[PDB]
Amino acid sequence: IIGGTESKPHSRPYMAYLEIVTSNGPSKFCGGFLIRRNFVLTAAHCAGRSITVTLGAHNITEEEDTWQKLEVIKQFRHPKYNTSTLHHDIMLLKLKEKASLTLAVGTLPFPSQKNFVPPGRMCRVAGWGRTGVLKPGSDTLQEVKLRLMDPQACSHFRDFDHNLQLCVGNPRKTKSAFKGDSGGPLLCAGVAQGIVSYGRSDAKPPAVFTRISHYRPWINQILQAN
Ligand SMILES: CN(C)C(=O)Cc1c(C(=O)O)n(Cc2cccc3ccccc23)c2ccc(F)cc12
Ligand SMILES: [Zn+2]
Repeated sequence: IIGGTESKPHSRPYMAYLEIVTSNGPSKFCGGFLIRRNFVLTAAHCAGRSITVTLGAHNITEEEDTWQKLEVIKQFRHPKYNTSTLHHDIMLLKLKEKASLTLAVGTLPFPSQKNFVPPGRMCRVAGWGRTGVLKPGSDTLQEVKLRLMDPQACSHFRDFDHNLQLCVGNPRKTKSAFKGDSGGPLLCAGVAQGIVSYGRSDAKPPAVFTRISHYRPWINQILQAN
């Protein structure tokens, strides 16, 4: 998160910290969010050979009683995810057991409504990602308020599509999701409407988020069958 604030500790109890293992490099990291006691939603580009989930964190360097370190038993990457275009950048993680409900750990289920969110409003995104181009990942959960932009603001991303994705962050400001924030939720009036997907290496906003409303049928299908 660039240009944001430290979150009040445990104030976003659905937030998930993901460690992603591959066979031929060290760990990579993403965010995510708990939508059922045994399901985390995140980005498809966060898939790996194996994933660990930590719920209940604020400072990810200091173990505390709120932590729940949970095993993932299966990854459900969107079947039409495209590594070239990055269309359909969405994935569900099924946890081996249901998480415990505590003050610091809780679900964020979707409301029944799945209305298309137009440009114009402010929304908030949280993550443990880098706080600038040359800066390491944050040890503490950070958050920032960002403007939903008209789709023409994201035209330079030649594979961006308005139907599939949100365009997030006023280009006149530095405020943005960035590397290490992948898979984290964008909340608009307390409702998850986006997932951090990608943007520019040089951090100039806007960035591209998966538009959750488009994927609600798929999410429902996976949850009901598993
Ligand atoms: C498992 N991970 C994490 C990786 O493989 C590295 C990775 C990241 C990242 O580091 O988070 N992001 C997000 C990202 C990248 C570049 C610039 C961005 C500017 C804004 C927002 C997000 C940005 C990816 C998007 C597509 C992809 F195929 C891979 C990645
Ligand atoms: Zn604590």
